[PDB]
Amino acid sequence: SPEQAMRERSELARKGIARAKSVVALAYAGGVLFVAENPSRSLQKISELYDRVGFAAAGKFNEFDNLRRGGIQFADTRGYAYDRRDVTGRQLANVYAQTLGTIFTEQAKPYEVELCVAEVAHYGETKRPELYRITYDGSIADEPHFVVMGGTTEPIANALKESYAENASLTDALRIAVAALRALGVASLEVAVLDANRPRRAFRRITGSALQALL
Amino acid sequence: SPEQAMRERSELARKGIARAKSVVALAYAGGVLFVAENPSRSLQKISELYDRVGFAAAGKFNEFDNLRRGGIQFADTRGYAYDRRDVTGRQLANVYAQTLGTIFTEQAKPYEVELCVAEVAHYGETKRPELYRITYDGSIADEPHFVVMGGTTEPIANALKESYAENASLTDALRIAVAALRALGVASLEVAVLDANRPRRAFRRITGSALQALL
Amino acid sequence: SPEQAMRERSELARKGIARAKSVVALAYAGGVLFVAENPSRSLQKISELYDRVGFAAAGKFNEFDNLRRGGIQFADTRGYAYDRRDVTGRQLANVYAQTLGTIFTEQAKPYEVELCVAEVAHYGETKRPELYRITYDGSIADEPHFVVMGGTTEPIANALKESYAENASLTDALRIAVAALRALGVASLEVAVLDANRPRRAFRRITGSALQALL
Amino acid sequence: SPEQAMRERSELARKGIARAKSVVALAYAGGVLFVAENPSRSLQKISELYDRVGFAAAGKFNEFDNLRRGGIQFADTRGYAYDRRDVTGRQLANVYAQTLGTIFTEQAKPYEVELCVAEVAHYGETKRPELYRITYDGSIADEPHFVVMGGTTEPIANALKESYAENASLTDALRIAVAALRALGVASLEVAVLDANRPRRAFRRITGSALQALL
Amino acid sequence: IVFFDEMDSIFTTVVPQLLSEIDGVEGLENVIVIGASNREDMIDPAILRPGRLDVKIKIERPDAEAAQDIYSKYLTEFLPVHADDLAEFDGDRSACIKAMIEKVVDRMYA
Amino acid sequence: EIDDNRFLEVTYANGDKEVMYFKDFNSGAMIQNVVDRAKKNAIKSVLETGQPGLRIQHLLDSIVDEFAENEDLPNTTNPDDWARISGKKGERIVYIRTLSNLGQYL
Repeated sequence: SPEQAMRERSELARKGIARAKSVVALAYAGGVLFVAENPSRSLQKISELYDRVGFAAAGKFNEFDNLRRGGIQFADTRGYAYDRRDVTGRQLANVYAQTLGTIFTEQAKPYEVELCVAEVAHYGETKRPELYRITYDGSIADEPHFVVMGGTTEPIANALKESYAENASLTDALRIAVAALRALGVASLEVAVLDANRPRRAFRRITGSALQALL
Repeated sequence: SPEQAMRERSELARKGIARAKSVVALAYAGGVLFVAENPSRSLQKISELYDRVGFAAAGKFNEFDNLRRGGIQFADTRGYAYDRRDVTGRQLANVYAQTLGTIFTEQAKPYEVELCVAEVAHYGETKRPELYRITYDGSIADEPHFVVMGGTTEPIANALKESYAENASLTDALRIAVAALRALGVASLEVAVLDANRPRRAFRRITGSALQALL
Repeated sequence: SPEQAMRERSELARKGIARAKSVVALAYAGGVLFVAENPSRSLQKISELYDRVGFAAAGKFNEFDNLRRGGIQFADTRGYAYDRRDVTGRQLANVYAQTLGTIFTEQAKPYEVELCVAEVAHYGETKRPELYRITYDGSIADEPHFVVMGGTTEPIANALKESYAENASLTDALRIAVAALRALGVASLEVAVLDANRPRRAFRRITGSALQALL
Repeated sequence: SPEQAMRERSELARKGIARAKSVVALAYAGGVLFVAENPSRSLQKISELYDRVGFAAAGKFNEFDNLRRGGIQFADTRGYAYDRRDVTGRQLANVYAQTLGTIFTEQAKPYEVELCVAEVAHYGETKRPELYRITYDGSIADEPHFVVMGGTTEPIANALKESYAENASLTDALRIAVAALRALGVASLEVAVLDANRPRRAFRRITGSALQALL
Repeated sequence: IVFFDEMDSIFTTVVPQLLSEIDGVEGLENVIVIGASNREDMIDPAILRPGRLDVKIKIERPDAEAAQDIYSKYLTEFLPVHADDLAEFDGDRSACIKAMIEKVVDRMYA
Repeated sequence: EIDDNRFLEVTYANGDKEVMYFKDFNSGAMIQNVVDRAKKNAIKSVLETGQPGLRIQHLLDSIVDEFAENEDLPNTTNPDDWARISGKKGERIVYIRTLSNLGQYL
């Protein structure tokens, strides 16, 4: 019965995402902020995709890193084939929407991954940050304020629901995100931003002593 | 059922690693020390991977020597394509993790292997030795002090836990490693070092009469 | 079930090696001596592999002759690609092990064969003869004195254990080997040597009247 | 049980060889004599393979004619690639053995065939005729005096055992062979010789009135 | 003494009933339950749990010495003996019987 | 929680390996068996030495000697009672583990 096999695939993928750490992404004054609970120093769950497009994920490392690599590949091939300002967060989200659907229906085991693609405006430009969440189903949800991925998402999503404030500075959004994530020091946090003020490459990690000062 | 059989390999593989010899790798003043219990004179379980990256393994040999060869291949192709100082122990560990995961969920039988990738700093440079352990799952763990692979790992791991001392000389670390491994003469030991003081190729075997003097 | 297939494959190959004639190989003063019980005059179970590397086998003729051919192929391609003195008995043994580890787990029927790769030193050089035995599983054993393959190995091995003497001449080692093999005339014996005294090609058959005089 | 299934495969091939006619090949003064019970005038069970190598078969016509053609192919490609005097009956027999073993283990149905490869010495040369019998599984047997293939082989083999005489002339060996085969006129016999006295091509059919005179 | 033989043939099943009956008879310490089984591996360890059947005893084959013992038990001194075989032992019947037993045991154990 | 009283090793669907000690299997019948084994050890001691007494070391050794003989507390494959403990855990129990010529292992 494919009706029942699909059900065990969906449950298996859901259990895998739940059996993982939690990541949050939220909009703040200077762009978008990614805050993930990550103990390792080599393995990362937040990445630059293109000049203004960032990427966070939660699930199985090897698989969402497979998607990370595929997305980088895609974005660069487009940017070179057409131009840099033509690649948008929307295209990227759509490609991961269709690849996760194809994987979910055609491969032996569905990928146990949850994706968030983020985009900010270009330099000297004005536009609201866009957040998209792509699930293992391949569904793409347009989020206005914040995305929470992996683990138990309810308490973090609610804490953010009470604490969120548009146009919060970098330090306030970091406090809100760490607080809601707790519902951890610089040795257990992966923090990066999509700083809308940078001229070209917006993604920028916040680690070590600078991170120490911010939190 | 994904639960019975994707997991079915996990017992199979765990059993294969237990019917093997034990290997230890630990950090000492001059770099990293590999000490394995190996009776044969031809077949080895410790190998140079790249200029500053070494490799130890425990479990079915046709499998971890296959990985040994693949890793050598990878490292040299990168070093030639980019440069020697670009290949890092971290990349190698990551490739082994991806490859052992792909064998775990696709091949007929999982590789009954356990890997340890080691790296030291370059000549005249300062940096702590890095040890990574890659398991048959595709899991990768960052070790600060020592890795124990194959056989019964508990007693050796505990003996090392009591005896370990950072910045121990070569002779002391050899005594500690052989002692904890016992929990054997030069005719039943495979000993090599990642000597951080060498100009380029850091890996160096310690055999015969020199090994005799050291222990 | 991986366990039942492994115990079924293992007991069929073994029911083929013990379902065949017996071969012995032992070290003597001038090199290594192969003595096999072979009635046919055209079908042979002892063969030159490379300048100083010999080969004996016991089992299913078409298969160990397939391995004979593959090994010849390998050794010559290496010798031409690098040099003659670079091909060693150790490499050959290792290749046969990998091949009997791949055939056993991947092909329909395991090869019911038992291999022995032998090597002596080069001309005017000094070094002990090396014997390796490769089993149908893909395990390789380093033998110091003699290898017994096929049929009832244990009674023949027991006799060699009492009669063996290092640095025995060619005639004594032939008497010991035929005696322990009995536990047969020139019309039912295949006898060859790896004569360490030859300048290049060490393998040399002993047949007919010369064999008659030796025994 | 594959082994019990193999017993069925052996029985099916044996049943096919019995469901057929009988062929004999025997050594006589001038070479080797093939005498087969063959009613058709177009379909033949005895054939030239190379200058001094002949071939007889018993079983399923399409298959042993497939082998006939393959052997012709092989022999000519070798003779051209090296030289004519390099192709020997022994090589041919060995190729048929490898091929019938591969067919017997890998194809759906085993070749219900029984082969006899014959060889004589070259012109003005002295050497005993060689007869090899290759069975359906790949087994090969070296025959000193005569081969009997197909049908009920016991009575013919025994009658030949009493009547055989080395260095019998062509007429005597023909009488012995037809007599033991009866245990038939020129309209039901296929008779050919490997005449050792011919300069190059030794195979020669004896049909019609010449056959009439000989018998 | 309640003795059971060939208990390796057997052992949700009859085992709980047997255990309950053994527990019931435990009050009668005079009654001794003795079980025999040639395959200890096949015996369910539930009966081997501490408590009821705590004492396990292993038995062995007849050794040469035991064979000479068992042969003596049937081949007693009262059995008739050949005069020619008596000639080898000057009419000592017991010594002749002992030597004959030793000879037959040695030949059978050769 | 010391590793001297290890009883069973359980690997779950998540892949988490946990050591279940005697604390999760202390049935009253098991306590009775422990006491009886200790009393048997006391019999052996009093018949070996002659002093009419019971040592605390007798019971301490009987504690570890209780599981030298099977008590039926572990079960082959996955037990239904384990599926009950697995329900409390929230992770399905997959592996129960008490605490040649097949290739080459190095």
